[PDB]
Amino acid sequence: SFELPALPYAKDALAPHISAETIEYHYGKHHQTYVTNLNNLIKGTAFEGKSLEEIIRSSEGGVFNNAAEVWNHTFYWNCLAPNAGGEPTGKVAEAIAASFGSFADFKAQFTDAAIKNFGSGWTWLVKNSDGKLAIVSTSNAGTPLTTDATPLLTVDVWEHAYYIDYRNARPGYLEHFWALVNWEFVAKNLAA
Amino acid sequence: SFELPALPYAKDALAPHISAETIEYHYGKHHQTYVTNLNNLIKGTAFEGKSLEEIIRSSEGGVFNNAAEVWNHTFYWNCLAPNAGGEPTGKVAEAIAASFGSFADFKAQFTDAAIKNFGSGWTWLVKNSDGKLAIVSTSNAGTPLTTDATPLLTVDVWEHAYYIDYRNARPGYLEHFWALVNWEFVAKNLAA
Ligand SMILES: [Fe+2]
Ligand SMILES: [Fe+2]
Ligand SMILES: [O]
Ligand SMILES: [O]
Repeated sequence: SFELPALPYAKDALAPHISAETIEYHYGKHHQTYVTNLNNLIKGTAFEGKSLEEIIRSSEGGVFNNAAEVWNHTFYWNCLAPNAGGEPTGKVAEAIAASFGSFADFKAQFTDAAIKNFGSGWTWLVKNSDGKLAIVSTSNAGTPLTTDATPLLTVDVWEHAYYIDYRNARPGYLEHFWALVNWEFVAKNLAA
Repeated sequence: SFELPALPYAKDALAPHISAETIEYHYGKHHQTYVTNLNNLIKGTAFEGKSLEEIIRSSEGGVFNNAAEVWNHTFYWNCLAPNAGGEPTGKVAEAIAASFGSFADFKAQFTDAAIKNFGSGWTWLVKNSDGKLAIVSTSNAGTPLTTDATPLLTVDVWEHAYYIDYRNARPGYLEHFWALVNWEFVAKNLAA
């Protein structure tokens, strides 16, 4: 069965940008529950033995929602880090400048997309199959994995991701997200 | 321009079932923001002169999302009250018993639907135009007003409705919702 991968840092490592309490609920309750529900829903089914990505690309309904959310959250935790944030360098910086005009342009576009992604969902930096970077949003458990675009960076805009720390101020959460971005992970994703 | 209608009670009236803090944010920030955003989108447009309902039934995208949420929240506050809850009497009791067998069955079914509603949204008791009652769930700003059916009761299951008080425990929030239901309002809705 699928297991909840260990958080890449201590539960308080993202403070004050994302609190230890947010981590305890978001990781320990929400993410854990998606793992448990996924395992239960796939027992005895043709989805047993399949990778998480394989399930995401071949499922609908509850199986999809849980599988995609498991993957999305693991991806999200890796997108964040202590002692990180700031501006990317190298190939990531160059690709962002080429695709959006500048890092500042990208940051504003990503922020705007995330803030205006209505309801629950995720906002993504992806590499489209044309080789160009783009910002796309998804609803609920939706993920670029069901397309031919490669996810590079994401922000969870489900209210549970930020409500403890920012209440209604999703834009405040976005401001603090930038202080946490793990560009090393983004660079790995782009290089792949 | 649209005004945020006054809350039917002070912000502590629903406590401890829904906290004063929740109401301060939910009414004073979320509901207010929907009003502000709606006004900004419709100013100087052909949506001026239209009632809230007329906008909801003739719009899409941002105009729709904001107009529907303004209406949904006003309806929600009217569905809740101090010194209420328990079970309906008279016409409402009769109608629910006729359509669901018993109030207890209705209560279980409504609760189940509300807990299963994935992501942000609303769960409703409606009266169809042939008089049948039904439980329906909607996503995000979705509302029975865009259908033929008449809303009788709703619960908001956006995480902002409960996260301060219940965190991830949406079922706890639902339990406490029942302690607040304003059956007088439900009766008005049914009698219209
Ligand atoms: Fe999440
Ligand atoms: Fe709400
Ligand atoms: O999420
Ligand atoms: O909401």
